[PDB]
Amino acid sequence: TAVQDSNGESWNTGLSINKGESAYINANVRYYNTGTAPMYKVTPTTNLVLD
Amino acid sequence: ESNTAGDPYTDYQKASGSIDKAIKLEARDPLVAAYPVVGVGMENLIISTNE
Ligand SMILES: [Ca+2]
Repeated sequence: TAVQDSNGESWNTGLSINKGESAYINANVRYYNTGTAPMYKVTPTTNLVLD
Repeated sequence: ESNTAGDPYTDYQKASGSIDKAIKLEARDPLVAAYPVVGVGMENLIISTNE
């Protein structure tokens, strides 16, 4: 006859990532006017170029 | 016909020059149609493999 008493412990850490949407970009910008007239409802279109 | 070339501008509007000033002076002739020809060209292509 035999009796066995076991006690365990575990620790896990994972890390997942998607490779089509790996990060998000946030740009802090500022508009400048160097002409003779004011512009109401300024709506710029910009390019974010990386290499 | 008031628009000989078939564009939005009459014969007088074209010949008299009283149209948009960005139009080429070619199209100031009632026979030459004021007519834009726009095309697109791809320059490079990026692939984002979402695994
Ligand atoms: Ca005519």
